[PDB]
Amino acid sequence: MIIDDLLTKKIIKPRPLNSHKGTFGRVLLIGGNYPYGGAIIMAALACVNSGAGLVTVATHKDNITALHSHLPEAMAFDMVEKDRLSEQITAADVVLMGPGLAEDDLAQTTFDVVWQAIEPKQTLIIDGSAINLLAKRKAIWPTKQIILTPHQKEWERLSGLTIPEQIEAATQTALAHFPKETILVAKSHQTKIYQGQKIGHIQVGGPYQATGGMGDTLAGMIAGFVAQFHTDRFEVAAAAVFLHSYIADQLSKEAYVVLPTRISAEITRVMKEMSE
Amino acid sequence: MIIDDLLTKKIIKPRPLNSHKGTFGRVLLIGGNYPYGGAIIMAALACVNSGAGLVTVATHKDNITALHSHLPEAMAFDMVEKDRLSEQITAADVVLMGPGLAEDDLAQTTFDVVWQAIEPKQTLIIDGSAINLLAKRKAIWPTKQIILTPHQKEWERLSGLTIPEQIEAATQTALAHFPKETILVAKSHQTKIYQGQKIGHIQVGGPYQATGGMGDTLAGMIAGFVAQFHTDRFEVAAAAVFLHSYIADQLSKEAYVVLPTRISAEITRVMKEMSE
Amino acid sequence: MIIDDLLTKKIIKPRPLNSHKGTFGRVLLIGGNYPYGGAIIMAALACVNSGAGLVTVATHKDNITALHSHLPEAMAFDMVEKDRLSEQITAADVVLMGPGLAEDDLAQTTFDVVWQAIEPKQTLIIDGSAINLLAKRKAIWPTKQIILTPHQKEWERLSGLTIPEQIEAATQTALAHFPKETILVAKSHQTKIYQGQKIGHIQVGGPYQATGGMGDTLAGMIAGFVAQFHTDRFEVAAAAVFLHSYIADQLSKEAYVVLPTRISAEITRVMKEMSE
Amino acid sequence: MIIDDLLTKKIIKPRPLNSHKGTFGRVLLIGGNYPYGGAIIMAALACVNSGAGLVTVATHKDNITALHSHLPEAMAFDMVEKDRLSEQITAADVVLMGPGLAEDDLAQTTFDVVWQAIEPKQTLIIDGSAINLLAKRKAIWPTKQIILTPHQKEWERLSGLTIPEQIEAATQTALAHFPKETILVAKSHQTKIYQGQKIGHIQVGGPYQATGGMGDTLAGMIAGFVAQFHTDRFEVAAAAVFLHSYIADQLSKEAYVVLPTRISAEITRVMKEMSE
Ligand SMILES: [K+]
Ligand SMILES: [K+]
Ligand SMILES: [K+]
Ligand SMILES: [K+]
Repeated sequence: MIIDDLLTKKIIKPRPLNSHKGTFGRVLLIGGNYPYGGAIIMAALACVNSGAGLVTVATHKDNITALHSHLPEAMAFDMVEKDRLSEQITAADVVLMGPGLAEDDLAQTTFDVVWQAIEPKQTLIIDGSAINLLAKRKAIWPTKQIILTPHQKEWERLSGLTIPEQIEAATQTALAHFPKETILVAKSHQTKIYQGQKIGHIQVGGPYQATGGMGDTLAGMIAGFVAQFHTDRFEVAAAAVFLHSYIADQLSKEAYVVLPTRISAEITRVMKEMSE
Repeated sequence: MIIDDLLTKKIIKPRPLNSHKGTFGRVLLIGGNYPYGGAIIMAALACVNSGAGLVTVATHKDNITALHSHLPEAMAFDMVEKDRLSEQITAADVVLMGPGLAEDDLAQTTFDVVWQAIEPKQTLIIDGSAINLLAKRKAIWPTKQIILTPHQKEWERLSGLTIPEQIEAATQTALAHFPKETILVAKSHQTKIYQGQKIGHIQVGGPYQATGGMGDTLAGMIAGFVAQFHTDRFEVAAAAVFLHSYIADQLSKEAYVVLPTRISAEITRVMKEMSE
Repeated sequence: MIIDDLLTKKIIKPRPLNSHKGTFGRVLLIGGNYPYGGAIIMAALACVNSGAGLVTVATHKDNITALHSHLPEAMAFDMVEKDRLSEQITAADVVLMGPGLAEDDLAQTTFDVVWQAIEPKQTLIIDGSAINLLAKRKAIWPTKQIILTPHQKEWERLSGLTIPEQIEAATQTALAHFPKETILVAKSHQTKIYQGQKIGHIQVGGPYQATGGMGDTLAGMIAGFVAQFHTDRFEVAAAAVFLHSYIADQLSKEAYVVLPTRISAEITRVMKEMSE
Repeated sequence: MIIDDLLTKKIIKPRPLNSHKGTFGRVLLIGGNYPYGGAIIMAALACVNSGAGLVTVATHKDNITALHSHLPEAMAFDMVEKDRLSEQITAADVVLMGPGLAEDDLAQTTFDVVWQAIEPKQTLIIDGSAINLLAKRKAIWPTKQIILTPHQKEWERLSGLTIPEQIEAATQTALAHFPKETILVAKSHQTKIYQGQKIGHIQVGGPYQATGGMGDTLAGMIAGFVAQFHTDRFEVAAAAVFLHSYIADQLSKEAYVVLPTRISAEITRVMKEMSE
């Protein structure tokens, strides 16, 4: 099936007048480990602009200033602070780990803190280098509400499929190995969304998106969507994926390359349009 | 009674041609203690944009750079610098303490410095976590010109009323326990302004405001209003509260969520309109 | 005499096609000493936007990041670096010392470095707290091309005149004590420009300018003007002073307060208009 | 021959729909050594905005925050980190070394790391102070795809020609001393592009460009062009040079000075127009 605007218009519902906060969810982002700070800033920017009720960032000490230059709306702390990181996991509804996390000792220590602190009611998004980190180890998943957002090569690491042999049928079968509800966002030329026996295709998107930080922005948007829209999780993530490229398509008419932060700036205006 | 634009148009008076500075007041903001830096940046942004003559921020050493990235208009120093903090209290007309202050040892040391340095002619706004700090201790108030801006839960801590039993009559009676002139801004779904036997209701506002940092922006605006408008303090704070949501209402027509910093950017253009 | 647009249109000449750089001058700014960093950032912003060929800032180590967040166009270094500060003085055509300099030991050490390194062909602008620093000491001036930009109170310190007795005749007579070519910019409600027996009045300006950082922006603009326009120095500084308030007047139609950084952003568009 | 829009329209081709990333190249920038941080930020800004697929910056530790304030899209690390700098050279298609590099011990250590790590398939741009660094030493070039972007004075250092005797014929003959494919961009009043027996002249450009950071922006643009357009390297660099001044010409109609960062902001909109 094809993910289009009508699906996205189905998900992006006008906000209930009464319910204020909580309803719109709390996300914790974990990443931007040296030297990949910008990645967590771009996911943060996307997440806030998508309408997450509260956004909290666990990042490198020396990257907090730059984050706040862009986004004072998001609390940020040193990810090495083990007890605060723990407290913040329990306060979060959605945990996005991976953008700019890297693979050093601090990343593995952190991965393992998060992995032991995740609760069953929480949504866990595993992005970028955290896919490699998930691959090195294994048996019980701390939640069933798992979203994977790997690159062509990172998904290879997790599933054992080379880029030529990452055909729909092969990716689909490698998924039946993770919990049934697991959503996979196969970031690619044409990104596809997998869950169980469902495959979603986006027709929107173009070469103006082939620029550094595009995936981080996508990760942030998916996190913001799942935080506030509690209906079918596959369609919610699918909508996030559609809108990301749909905005890029709009910005392309007047831009040779569409920059990740330029897409983030446009998010609410377009979500507003999508809500009618 | 209902706080509307006509009241706000009554407060926001065209500026006297002669009187330059001083008239528009000096505010000291104290907060943005690690890791809640963004909060003091958002209150600062609101305070300057509301037209405070001079804005000074006592904040965490490592948060000054980020503040100045947004706002070189505001002097900022390390709140641990006891003698400078003291000097700055005596130079201020309005002291806004609390947004991002936190509750650690540095926050309590600071609370107590401010509390002993406040003078009777000064307006004191106690926000966020400083409400909890005020709650732990008590007998003489250093000023009668007190404004409280607590969340549903923080006001519980101060008054002993649960969120179900924070009914108008109960909040009103719990106020008769603080000095007669004390203004309470009950930040809520529908924020209400209390002083003595007066209750102000705003009809403006919506769910697009249910995003992190919204209260900090409100605290900054109230501080900027009270700094420059010296008529009835209840109506001045009420106007600040109205305009905050009124701007959010305007920005909502083209935004699914209205971000705290987006509201700040619009303040003077709208105050200009309000002044006619 | 009155400083108006016709004078400003006389100074702001269309740029010669051939002459590229050098012609437009090199300014060194010295200030933004802790905790007054924003001041040097606002003077820097004004100076670059006014069209200075090259702008260099000697500032506090911990303030360079914030400066570059606003203005990567300007080189910045630690003012404690004595040998680099010296080298940079000799490379500069115009030295603006004072905005946010403060009065501590580092400020006095620096004042005295600059004072001994100034050359006769250089223009020296002494601003803010550097007026107090000039007041404490005295006999030979390192240049005759001196511009003073003090506040009502700072000029008192230098001349011995109280704010009531800073009447035109008294200020004029206190100037005949500094070298003949010295220009005084008496920043006030209505700023006036003094040199010898000349007094310039600006009619433009309003109460929307009574906000923190307004003087720093003026200091930066004067520095940028004198760097590139080598005709009569009194009229050049006068034009800078006029345009500062003229821009504020334009921005006031849609702004209750006009912020110093908002004026800086508009400078070249308006200078372009002034050049015809 | 004259470099105009028709040449630039020939180079800036609409992006292939399929090919996503890699095609658009990876650039490593090395510079922004203390205190010339802004220079690498301005080259970075230009490089990303020109459409480089991935941009990585090797810069001073204390300059990474400021870079990310402007550009979270670009990874940045401490250039003193020898093993990471090495790894990043091998991952890059284009290496731009020099803007703000300075000439101290750290710059020479770095120059020599890069010089030994460059591979034959890589394009190497030597800018600003790195021209002086290239001049001090000499015999085998690590690549034939060399672009030199020196100032009037830096090219003197390399070739032994004074500014009066840097006549077309003299510059042309001094080039026959570097590998045959070497491109020289003679940044000047009227910048000219040299390769072999070819000389390109731009007619666009004006005095509004005579402002600090203009060359850094040019260096960044050339880097972004060569990263994505793999046809004739002389024409590709020529186009980059044309567009830089062409944009400045457009911005000049409403700007007395055209600032380097203002040009960068406009790049994709204009490249989009150039692609038709
Ligand atoms: K809808
Ligand atoms: K009015
Ligand atoms: K003119
Ligand atoms: K074309």
